[PDB]
Amino acid sequence: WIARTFYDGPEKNYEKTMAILQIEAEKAELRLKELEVRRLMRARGDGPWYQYPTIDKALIDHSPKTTPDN
Amino acid sequence: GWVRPDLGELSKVTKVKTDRPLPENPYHSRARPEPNPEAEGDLKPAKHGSRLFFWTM
Ligand SMILES: CCCCCCCCCCCCCCCCC[C@@H](O)O[C@H](CO[C@H](O)CCCCCCCCCCCCCCC)COP(=O)(O)OCC[N+](C)(C)C
Repeated sequence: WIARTFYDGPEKNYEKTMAILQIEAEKAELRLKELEVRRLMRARGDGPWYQYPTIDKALIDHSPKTTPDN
Repeated sequence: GWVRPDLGELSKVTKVKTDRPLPENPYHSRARPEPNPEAEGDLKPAKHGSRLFFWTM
């Protein structure tokens, strides 16, 4: 009676644990991957991250400048 | 038979018939470095959320 009215079967807890373990394992591997990706982008600068501004080339004036040699 | 130019005539911008080829690279510039990959795609929710310590969202 106690088992019937207060508790559930073992399969429920077993499969809930399986799902929880999957979630945590993927989170751990994602954390490692993100750390490595951040390190690579900060070192190489070719990624979307750690992009530091440079001078906009639309500011340059391309006209004759009173002297032939610029 | 020389007629003296009027005011503001010698300051005109005029065109020149020349057979000298146009210099293709007058600045002697190198090759510009390749741009960043400029990734594009469709956004999806973050995998398991923020994944910051114990937070599940
Ligand atoms: C001879 C008898 C021998 C056995 C004695 C049994 C004693 C029972 C009292 C002790 C209870 C222990 C604590 C249990 C708390 C948790 C129970 C909880 O899990 O059950 C919930 C229900 O909680 C109960 O309603 C709590 C009862 C609280 C009262 C206990 C008895 C004493 C109450 C005294 C009140 C006095 C008031 C003043 C009177 C004048 C519903 O559970 P649920 O999450 O759905 O479960 C899912 C699985 N299902 C679907 C199979 C169930």
